[PDB]
Amino acid sequence: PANLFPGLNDITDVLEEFPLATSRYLTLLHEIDAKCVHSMPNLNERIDKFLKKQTQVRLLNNINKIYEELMPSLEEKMHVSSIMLDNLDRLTSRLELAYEVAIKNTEIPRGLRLGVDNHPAMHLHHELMEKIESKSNS
Amino acid sequence: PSIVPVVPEPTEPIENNISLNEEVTFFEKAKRYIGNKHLYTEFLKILNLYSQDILDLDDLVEKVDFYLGSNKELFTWFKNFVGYQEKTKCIENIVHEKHRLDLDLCEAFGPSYKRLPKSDTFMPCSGRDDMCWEVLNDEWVGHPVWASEDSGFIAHRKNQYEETLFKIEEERHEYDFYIESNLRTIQCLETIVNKIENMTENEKANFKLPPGLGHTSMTIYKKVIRKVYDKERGFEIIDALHEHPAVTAPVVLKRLKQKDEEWRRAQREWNKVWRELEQKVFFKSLDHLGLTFKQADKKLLTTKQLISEISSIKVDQTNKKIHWLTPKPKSQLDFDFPDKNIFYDILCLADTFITHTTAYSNPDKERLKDLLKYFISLFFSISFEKIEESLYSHKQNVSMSLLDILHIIQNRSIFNLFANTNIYIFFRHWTTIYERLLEIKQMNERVTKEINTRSTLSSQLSEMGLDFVGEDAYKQVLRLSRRLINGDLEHQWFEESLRQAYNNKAFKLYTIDKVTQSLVKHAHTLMTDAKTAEIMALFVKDRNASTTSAKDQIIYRLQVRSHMSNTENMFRIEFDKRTLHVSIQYIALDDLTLKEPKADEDKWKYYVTSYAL
Amino acid sequence: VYEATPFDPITVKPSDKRRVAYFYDADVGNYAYGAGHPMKPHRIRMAHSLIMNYGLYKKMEIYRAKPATKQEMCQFHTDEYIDFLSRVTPDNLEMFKRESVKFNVGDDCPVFDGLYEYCSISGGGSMEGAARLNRGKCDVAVNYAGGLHHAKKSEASGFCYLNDIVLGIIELLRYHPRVLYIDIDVHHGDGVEEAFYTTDRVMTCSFHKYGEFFPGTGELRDIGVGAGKNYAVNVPLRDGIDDATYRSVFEPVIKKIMEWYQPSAVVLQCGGDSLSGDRLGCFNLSMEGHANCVNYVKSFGIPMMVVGGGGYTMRNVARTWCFETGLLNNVVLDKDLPYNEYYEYYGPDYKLSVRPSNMFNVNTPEYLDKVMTNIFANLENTKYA
Amino acid sequence: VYEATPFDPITVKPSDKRRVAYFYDADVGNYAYGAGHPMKPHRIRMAHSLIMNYGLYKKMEIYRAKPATKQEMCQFHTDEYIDFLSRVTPDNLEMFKRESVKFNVGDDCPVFDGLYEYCSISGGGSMEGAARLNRGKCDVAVNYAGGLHHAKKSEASGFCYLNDIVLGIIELLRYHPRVLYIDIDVHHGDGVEEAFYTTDRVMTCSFHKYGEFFPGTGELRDIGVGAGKNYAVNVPLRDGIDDATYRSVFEPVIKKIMEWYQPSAVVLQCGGDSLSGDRLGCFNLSMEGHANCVNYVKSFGIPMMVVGGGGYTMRNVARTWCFETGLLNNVVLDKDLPYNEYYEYYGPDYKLSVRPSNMFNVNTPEYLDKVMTNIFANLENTKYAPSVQLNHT
Ligand SMILES: [K+]
Ligand SMILES: [K+]
Ligand SMILES: [K+]
Ligand SMILES: [K+]
Ligand SMILES: [Zn+2]
Ligand SMILES: [Zn+2]
Repeated sequence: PANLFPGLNDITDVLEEFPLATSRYLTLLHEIDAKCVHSMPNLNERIDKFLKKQTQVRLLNNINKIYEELMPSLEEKMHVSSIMLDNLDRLTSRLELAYEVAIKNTEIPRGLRLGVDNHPAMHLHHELMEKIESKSNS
Repeated sequence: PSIVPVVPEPTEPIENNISLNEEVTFFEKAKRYIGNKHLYTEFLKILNLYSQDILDLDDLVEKVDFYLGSNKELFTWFKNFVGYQEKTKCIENIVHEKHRLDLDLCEAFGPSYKRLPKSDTFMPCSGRDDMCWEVLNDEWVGHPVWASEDSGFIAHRKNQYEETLFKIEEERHEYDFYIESNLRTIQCLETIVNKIENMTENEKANFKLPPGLGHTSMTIYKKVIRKVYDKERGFEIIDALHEHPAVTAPVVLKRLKQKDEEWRRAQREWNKVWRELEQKVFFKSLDHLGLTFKQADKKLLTTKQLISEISSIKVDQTNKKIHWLTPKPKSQLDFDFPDKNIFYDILCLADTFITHTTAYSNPDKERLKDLLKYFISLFFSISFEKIEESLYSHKQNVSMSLLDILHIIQNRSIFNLFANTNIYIFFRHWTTIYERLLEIKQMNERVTKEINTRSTLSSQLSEMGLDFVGEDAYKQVLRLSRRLINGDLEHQWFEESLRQAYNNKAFKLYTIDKVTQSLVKHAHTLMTDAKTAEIMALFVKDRNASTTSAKDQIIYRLQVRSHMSNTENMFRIEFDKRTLHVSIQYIALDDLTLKEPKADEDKWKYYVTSYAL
Repeated sequence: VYEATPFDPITVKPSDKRRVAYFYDADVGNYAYGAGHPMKPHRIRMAHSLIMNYGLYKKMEIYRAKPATKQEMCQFHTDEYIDFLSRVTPDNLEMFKRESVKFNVGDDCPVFDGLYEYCSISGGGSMEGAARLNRGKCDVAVNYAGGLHHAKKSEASGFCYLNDIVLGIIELLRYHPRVLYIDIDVHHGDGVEEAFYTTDRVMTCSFHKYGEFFPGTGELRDIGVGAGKNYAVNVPLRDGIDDATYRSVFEPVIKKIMEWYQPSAVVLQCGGDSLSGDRLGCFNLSMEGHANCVNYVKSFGIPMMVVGGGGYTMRNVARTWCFETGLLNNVVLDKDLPYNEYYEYYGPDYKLSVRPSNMFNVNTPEYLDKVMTNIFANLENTKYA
Repeated sequence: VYEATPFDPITVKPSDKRRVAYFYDADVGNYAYGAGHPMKPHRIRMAHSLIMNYGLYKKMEIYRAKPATKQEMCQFHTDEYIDFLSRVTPDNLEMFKRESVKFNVGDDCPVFDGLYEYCSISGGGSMEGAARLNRGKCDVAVNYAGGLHHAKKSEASGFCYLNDIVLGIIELLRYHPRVLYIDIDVHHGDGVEEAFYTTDRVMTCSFHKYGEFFPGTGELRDIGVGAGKNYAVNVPLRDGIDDATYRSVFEPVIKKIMEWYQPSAVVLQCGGDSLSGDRLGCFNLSMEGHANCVNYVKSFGIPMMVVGGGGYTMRNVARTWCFETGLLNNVVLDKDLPYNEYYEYYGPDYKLSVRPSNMFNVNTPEYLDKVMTNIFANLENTKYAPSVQLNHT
């Protein structure tokens, strides 16, 4: 029979689709960030201050205020990450089947992948092991 | 079919090429009806006359009225075959327009603003307090009155490749719209299906969703579903899930989830073409001048156009003459030749063409080179030894009766060549090349200053050896033009090299090759139209003399007209040697040959001479 | 009084910095005017994507205005028109074919699914920006969904149904005693000039191409009526104009009006149909030549509103808007594009540049000279604030 | 691009303080390569003694780290190699005569009792230091039982049997984009460079002696292959180099790497065969000259992981390691050693000093100028693209 090279064709399609999926989610994450850029800085500041200190009561109050102000946006992030992960796992299973069928077919010859026999080098090895086994017989 | 791979087939021919055989009968009936062979012969005459796109459709049906109007069913058959619909209109009233300005004209202040008529058409606005009622105002309104432009110009028009880019933009925006809408409808349908899955088997059977479903702009989903199924069998489904959302919208959703996948892969497969199609088209759409001019003066440097130019000057001269204002015209076209070195420069290219050309035998190639050299030297009155030495020193630094080359007015400063078309054509070809080269040379000094002042893009010219050194830029243009004429350089490299190195101010040379191909073929046809040979002979006989009378000027005109028919025209090319002023007059046959009268007694002489023969 | 001058590159002034409010609405990009219609709101979305991958949100405050209510839309427009806009729909168009010709809605300005949403989004963005500029909370309000300067009091022209710019200006007028409108769209700003024609509390200046060109208004002697006399300024240009020419026309007049009219705030319309390669315009400006106008008005130091507008080739106006948004935060963006999702729209090189063509220029020094000198001549009564 | 200067007094800067986590395991000193071998783990123990008796333990936290597991070793080594290491003893060597021939075992790297346990201790300390550095606990993490930088992914080379630095950097890379490795042994750090040669996330920088030496690699023109080109810096030097010379070569190379590569986790090998008096090396470095490197790499302010290495005169490694550890705690020690259980080994005057000799310096201002110019040239293709927002490394 012939060889229509289906592995490499599906691999080309996959590798073209991979970077389009990701960037929508990356922009979604960038959009989520833009709310947390006047909350995370001063939160980190007040936390390290309280960690390395009559007023500490007001400080802890401020820290809880900022904490539960910033809580909602931290579930957005992991929701988006979960859908991103499921999409990329679909793409990865696609890719791996295409790859394994390319290798299982001969769209990559098995003398070009796993190299040559006896490879002008490797005479050193045969000499060494031959001597070991010889004086093992001696 | 396992062993052999698959091949694309040539093509399937269109449908409207192989369906003809039912109508081949009617024409035998028509032949029988017309009876005679000659009437039928002129019938086929006009049929073929149409099939070669010579006359219209209504006029064709009128000519077939002259033939087969005698038969009503036959003529109606023919009428509907060619689709000649009845122009059943004699009672037609050209009706007025509904709009333009039925209502509005009153006290108008300034160019484009007029007062609104004072009437209680007052529509009350809500949000306005006193401030918004005093700053915003509604007495005056602006209406365009496109008042003559008091000017005149041409309108910009899009290059050919800009439009390809616009169409590509619109195609990909439409793909994106369809795929995004399909996704959003997938979302809404998924929410509904999830509401429907977890229920009891009797709150399903009675579930109904109203039109809209929760989409504030609902129509999209319907649209989407239409495009997925069709616009025939799509309303049926759009309604079948408006009355059974429990069983017929896990099927409409399983299919949107196929069409999303497929339509995105299709977008990818055609973005391959969209991508390969953009490197080529983008960069050649930023040069508007070098791409407009190319076609413009590829199709305007033809015989008809320049004749029409000079004859237009002639006709408006004479109709201004019909007006009493101006007395009368002297001549039509004016040329000045300040720099003469350019002449040899043109030869720098001229026979440089022929040394490469194959469409001529080398002997007659020597002959037309002789044409060019002797002709320039005799007409423009620069020594043949000068062109000799220019030729020799040229290939040094870049290292003979003309009749058989082809085969009282004292103090003669002016010399007139009374020529037919081909001579005029070849001459103004020469003149065009000369003036464009002189224009590209005048500023060559500051061009050298351009290329030097540019101190450190396109690296190709670097390795190519196509950059511009601080050398003589004008002579480098000469050299590169030679290069492309002989083929030392394909086109686009010449193009972008000249463009960036010199400026975008040198587009008028992007076609130099072609225009030289216009003077190595017209001069060759000069020596093969024997009548023009007689013309050039009479010219050189009249020119090699130093003194002659105006009567022999009339004689010259007479038997130079001898060789050209009554239909053909003549142009007189006067050349004055002091300033190399070359003027051209458009002469009709019987009227006077040369300069109009200054006083009246010189043409008392004209009268007696011209009527004396 | 016109002096030719080259175009020296863009230099960000660090002696002035400001806090930028940049409004947006993630739904504006789902309303499509039609199938082949030139105007796209997709435009705005594209610009957002670029701003999100250049990290410009770390320097300004993204908001989402509240969609304006009918009783604000009814400050400028009339009630019948707002009702008709809320009711009309591609579903029930025939029942309206009476008023559909009174309000110009249907011939060139089509009806699409949810045009009232878009109108409200634009008007709300602009009104919120102007409100926060009145309340000291920022110095620059940026709204790329506004800029519909062609809408009339009772009519919809040029894809512009709601004239949110007049709303924003009426808002700015509550706090500041004088405002200056500056239109650099290739078309005349007919709506705003018509709205504010016979007042002096707003001065209008447009840089438009005149002749046989939509919308046919904007002639050199149109200078307003009665009280607003000399308080309108039109600059009719001609085809092919380029960065150096446009700059030598733009900077002197802006400087003259800022020196003589003494404004308290400025509004800037940044239409992208005056770039090179447009679909409906015939100027030849480049990205830097466009951004220079924004820069030169920013360097004056007053409250400024920056509204979007025309521009009907998507990638060009996206790049240009992102570049001006960078240079508003006193930055100059790298000239490579980051991989966003609208990436393939930017072939074949994928850079942040809008290149001009060698198109012929038609504005000769005599034309610009007499234009500018007679403008300066009529501007000698605009002196007291 | 090199002007020679005098060697300035080493001095701790007060604007930054660290949280040193010191890793030690009282078992390690108990292993011995054989009769005459130059490698003696006992010296690590000796250094511990001084740390205890100088009062230096009172500003850091001393931990035993759990030994590394077989499958943590096979992250870099092969299964056959590690299985050999685990099964071979000085008693059954006769039944591994092939593998010993095949894995480079027998004279320069013999098999002793406790080979696998010693390797476990080294690798465990390195990986636990890296992990504790990832969790934001400590700033510096010291592990003197690790730094066996000559070991091959499938071969024992040069007194080393397991490359614990590779495992450490693999654990450091889970959370960091770019890791720098500095190697100031007298031999070339060839195992780590061979391991991270075709990548750009680990930049290796060796300062070694190139000649008729060991291992034989690391020229000025060996700078990386593939996407790792220009991400391998070698500084070959000649005999006799001393403190002033070495400092003037070492500081600008490291400072330019920090400005360009912008790494934000440094691993530092502090081998001690590069001291005057060592029995295999041939430099002429003092103790202050060898410790100013540590002080300079610390004056930057990014997570450091300090490890051991060479040093074949036990006294001098012990003293310089104790002094370096005192310097990481912002403490310049005193020169008189306190009484400890090794109050021998420190003849003849019992002080905290390493003394240089008068042997001649074969490195002159033109060889070094040429080397450093070639390096500064190679070292400008290794920056980050302009649109890539960082975390202020
Ligand atoms: K405008
Ligand atoms: K005004
Ligand atoms: K080293
Ligand atoms: K590397
Ligand atoms: Zn416009
Ligand atoms: Zn060593």
